[PDB]
Amino acid sequence: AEYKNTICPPRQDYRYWYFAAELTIGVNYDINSTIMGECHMSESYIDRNANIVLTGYGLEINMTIMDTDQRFVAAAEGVGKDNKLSVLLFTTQRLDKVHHNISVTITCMEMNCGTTKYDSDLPESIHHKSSCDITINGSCVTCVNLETDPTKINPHYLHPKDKYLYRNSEYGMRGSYGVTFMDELNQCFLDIKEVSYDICYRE
Amino acid sequence: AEYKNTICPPRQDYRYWYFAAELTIGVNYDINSTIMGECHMSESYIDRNANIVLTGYGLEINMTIMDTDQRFVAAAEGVGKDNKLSVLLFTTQRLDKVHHNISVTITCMEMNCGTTKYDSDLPESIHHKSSCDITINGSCVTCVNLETDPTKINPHYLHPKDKYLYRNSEYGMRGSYGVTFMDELNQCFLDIKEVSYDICYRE
Amino acid sequence: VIHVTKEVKEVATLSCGHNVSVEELAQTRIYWQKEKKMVLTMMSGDMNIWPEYKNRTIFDITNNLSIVILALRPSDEGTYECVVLKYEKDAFKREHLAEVTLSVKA
Repeated sequence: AEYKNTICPPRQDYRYWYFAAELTIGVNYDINSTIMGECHMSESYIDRNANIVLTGYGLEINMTIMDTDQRFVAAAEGVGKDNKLSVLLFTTQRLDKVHHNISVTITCMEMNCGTTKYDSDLPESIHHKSSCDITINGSCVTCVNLETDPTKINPHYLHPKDKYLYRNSEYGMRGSYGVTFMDELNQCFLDIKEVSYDICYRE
Repeated sequence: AEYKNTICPPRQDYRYWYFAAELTIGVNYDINSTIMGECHMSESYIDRNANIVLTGYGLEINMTIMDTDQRFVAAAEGVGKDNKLSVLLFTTQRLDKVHHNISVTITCMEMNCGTTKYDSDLPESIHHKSSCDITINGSCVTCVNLETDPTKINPHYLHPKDKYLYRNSEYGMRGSYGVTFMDELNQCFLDIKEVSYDICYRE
Repeated sequence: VIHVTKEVKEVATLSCGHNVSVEELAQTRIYWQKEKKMVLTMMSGDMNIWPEYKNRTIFDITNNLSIVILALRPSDEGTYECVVLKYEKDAFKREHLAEVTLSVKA
């Protein structure tokens, strides 16, 4: 009979969001601007694993956090400059201060489709206490950058009206993974305040 | 064939309300303002036990009065400063002048969910002739205050138009229970006239 | 005694009405308040009296956790409440509440 925190029960409409991570993917084919209703998302908290699959803009992104007490509640997508796609992910509140292993699979659906072009384990840059299993099916991704528990990024942009939004202020929980396939520098960064984000539709 | 008062029969719309008790719960997550349609209530008078379950604002409150001739007829909820939630409870008329034991169970459903964090018995402060079995599932509650047969409180606020409303005026029927989980004083008080109340929806 | 009436400048005595052994005062907090305006605090042996009542307030633990206000003033009329809290495992539990009213005749 010793007290321990537990995940919140499932609901239909969550109101307390947490800025889980930021994902930036640069592509070698053309995307112009954001389209209201392009992105569609599916979520599943099974075992202690959390899984989100996003479809839009000619890509399918399958992200998984392993052995965590979080659940995916929302995602937003936006298109920036030079064919850069930004994905903001929102989960439930964070309970433990432990870095979780991540798995990310990016598949191309409209241009430059193929078989498994990349499969590797990216170390956590800042603290080296986790890893990201990155798989890329296609020849469409030039750079990938995942920011877990972003601090500098401000997720309030179009803050949803009826929700509450929380973010990590500690540098000790930041995580940054990245891979660039082009001879130049990573250059996968894009300013948040210049991307017209749209909320992915759950289904 | 000796006379004795008995509880009134069930109905669908009770026009005679009695201000049974006032419950103030302080929480460590964010509640902004009152929302119409947020609260939902269920009620049951089984045996001589009266039971009300309320869902809203991320909490589930299960209150039971033991060996009573009262029946719950209505409840209203409101939100004030510093994440304070106020629950007004209205029963049928009070027949006997005897204090009853209460049982309150507060479960968190949206933030700081967990297993049983508190389970104890709270004596009746003023007269020590009853007791409140307090159970708290979560790490969300900071203070609980229960006022049975409130006197100073004025329940007329938005007095419902078609109903009649009655309130205790004797100091011998007052009852005050309370616990505070924070190092500071209880500070679970809040002014009634500064809270915007909404009637819970029966279902 | 819910209601007490004393003349101006006389000695006012208000009894919390609860007796607490000196042993447990460490695990006890006692608050005397007047319409949500704090008057006196005895948090685990650390005392504190607010400016409006610091000069003329005497706290007697033995005498039913009572207080004495000397030189009663016309502005001191009101209702006073005494709350005693015991430090149970991981909580502060209110173990007594007493309400007393003081009126001044002038």
